[PDB]
Amino acid sequence: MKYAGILAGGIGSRMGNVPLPKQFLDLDNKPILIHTLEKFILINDFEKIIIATPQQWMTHTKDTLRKFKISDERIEVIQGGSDRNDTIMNIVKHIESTNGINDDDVIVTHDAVRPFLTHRIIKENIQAALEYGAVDTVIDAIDTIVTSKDNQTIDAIPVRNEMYQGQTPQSFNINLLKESYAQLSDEQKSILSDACKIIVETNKPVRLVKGELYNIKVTTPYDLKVANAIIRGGIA
Amino acid sequence: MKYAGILAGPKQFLDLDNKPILIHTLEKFILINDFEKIIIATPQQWMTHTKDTLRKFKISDERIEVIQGGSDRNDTIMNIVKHIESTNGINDDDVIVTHDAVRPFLTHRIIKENIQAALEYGAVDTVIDAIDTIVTSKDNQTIDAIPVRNEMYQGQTPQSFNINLLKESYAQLSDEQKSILSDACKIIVETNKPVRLVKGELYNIKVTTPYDLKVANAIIRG
Repeated sequence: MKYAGILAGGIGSRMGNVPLPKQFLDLDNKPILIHTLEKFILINDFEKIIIATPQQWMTHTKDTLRKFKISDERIEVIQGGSDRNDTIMNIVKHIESTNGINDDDVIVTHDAVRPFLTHRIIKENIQAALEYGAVDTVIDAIDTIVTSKDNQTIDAIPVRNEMYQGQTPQSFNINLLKESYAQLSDEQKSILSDACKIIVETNKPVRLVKGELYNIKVTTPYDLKVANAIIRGGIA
Repeated sequence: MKYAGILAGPKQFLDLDNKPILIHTLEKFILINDFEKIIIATPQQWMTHTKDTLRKFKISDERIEVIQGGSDRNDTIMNIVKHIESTNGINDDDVIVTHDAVRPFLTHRIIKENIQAALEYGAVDTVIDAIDTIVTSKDNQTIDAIPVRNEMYQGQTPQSFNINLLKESYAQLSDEQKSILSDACKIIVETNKPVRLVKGELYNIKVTTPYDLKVANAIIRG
């Protein structure tokens, strides 16, 4: 079975890591969250489409689904966790207690504020997770990537042809994901912020699915201006 | 002395709000009084058209000179350096601010910080915090590594240097090494000299595709 996990944990402020509900901001007179959800509703293959969000935003999430006539019976809103990977595992636990996990189940996890993913990206994620167990959506780095350990001087400039910008979806065989997460210590779980890095750290392969330049994360006013441009131009 | 090197090696001529991208970029450098010269390097076949479009937009600033570019980007930079050397000679304190012609949205702050950083530290790269997690792959099929995200930055331009430092670092490199490097700040790092970071902007994009031009029109109107 194929599950969707929409991660609506908000975008944390620089000072204090306060999560802000950027997914509720308006994009062409409709919240970003709704644009993203509409993309997943068009995929008939999902058994459930689960939005995980902080307790304090659950009521408003349901209200927004109602206001925009989102009635699909597959949609469910659950409480998120202490961090993004913990929230993914809250989704996994909900699946296990609700349907029970099948050996071939896969989950497609995706940022609520990435509304411009495409049918191709989702189908390719599903197929790669079914075949290989773990998938990351990426685009080739176009800018040069530089590293620094002090925010003052360059440490290294890696070979650009090997560098990629990570996007989402990130998709997994569910049992594989559970086993990988179970191998990590609490410390490892505290520092790790990316879901595919769980898999890499437990020494299992992660496939690449190519995303799109316009599969942007809408988190700043600049990003909202670009997102409005993307919509008006029919780009995505 | 402070020099500008505008890298136009014909995307720089696409129209943006009734003005070529190159002119948008150039106007930002013209507004900096402290440049001794603003040198645009372009391919031989594009030099006359470049001069003509400058004339069309009333750009007469005597500090602007259009010269022939090189066989790769860093070769073109060294062509600009050689032109300065053959014209004024190089002073020990001279710095050069090199910048993509197709990056019209750099700011006064970015240029001034590049100049001051070059004067103080000798070499500087304009960067922003990585917008996405960076992932590496050696086979274009599977992940090889996921580096520590807080250490990752997206490189932009300007890139700015003490001129003698750049010349001396480049002279130490091999023919294979010079051909393979495509970045100028990597010249300096590979020759074990420090490179300082100056913060860029999310909107300091390189305008090279129709998507980038749609984004650029949004940037301008807003």
